[PDB]
Amino acid sequence: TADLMQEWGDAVQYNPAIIKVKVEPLYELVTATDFAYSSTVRQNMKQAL
Amino acid sequence: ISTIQPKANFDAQQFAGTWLLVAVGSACRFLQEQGHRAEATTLHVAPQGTAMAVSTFRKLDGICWQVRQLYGDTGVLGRFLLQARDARGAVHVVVAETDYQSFAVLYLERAGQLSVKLYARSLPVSDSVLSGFEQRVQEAHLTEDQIFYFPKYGFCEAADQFHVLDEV
Amino acid sequence: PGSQKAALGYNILTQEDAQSVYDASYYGGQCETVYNGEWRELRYDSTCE
Repeated sequence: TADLMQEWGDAVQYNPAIIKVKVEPLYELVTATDFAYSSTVRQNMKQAL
Repeated sequence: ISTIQPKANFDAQQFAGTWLLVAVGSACRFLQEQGHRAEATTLHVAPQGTAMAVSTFRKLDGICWQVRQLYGDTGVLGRFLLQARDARGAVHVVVAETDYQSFAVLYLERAGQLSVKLYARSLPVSDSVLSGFEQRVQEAHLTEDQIFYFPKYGFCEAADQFHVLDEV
Repeated sequence: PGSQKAALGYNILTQEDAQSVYDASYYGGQCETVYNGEWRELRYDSTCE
């Protein structure tokens, strides 16, 4: 029923799924600001990944 | 804020049935903050001994909702207690005036927070009655600026099985 | 709610819960919370409508 589709779409505001995603690989978080040997860890992550 | 006298010889069996909310006045902010689009509200009043089961039928985004509530008898005729289900507090409801085929003026207070409502049996309402309500609002000490008339049409009855709060 | 069963051990021979393995009630002084997307619960203020 159109009513239940309305109710579903109302409730999606509060608990949505992720339809589209644009992602970066996690090594891009490895940053010298946080970690010694950042480059080395980064490269290791590339290889491991 | 006082326990004004209820309707002289209030009768749930005469007050029973359909009632149409005409207007409310209260400080309750949500009456004004998102106070727009207040849906038409109608009560079915059903005697349940000295208490009454009251079902408010209302729209919410066009979803027709029925709220089942007991106006529990205080033992004073026409004064009722709405029990709190860990709600913010029980509501003392005094049916202060009515003509059972015409109008009712219900006084409701929780935690010392008072509200007054005009209900009618008919879409047309004698301006006499409404003016009287206004008077009792002034006597309520509520400003006229707190009166919120409700839209004349778009009442709903017989909410879906899934659109009932069953609050009791 | 229901986090406790994830704690309990499992007996594959009987498919029955055991005693707790994990401490289901331990927080380590941390205050990680979880957004409950179904939190919506209708309430009607009679005094306000």
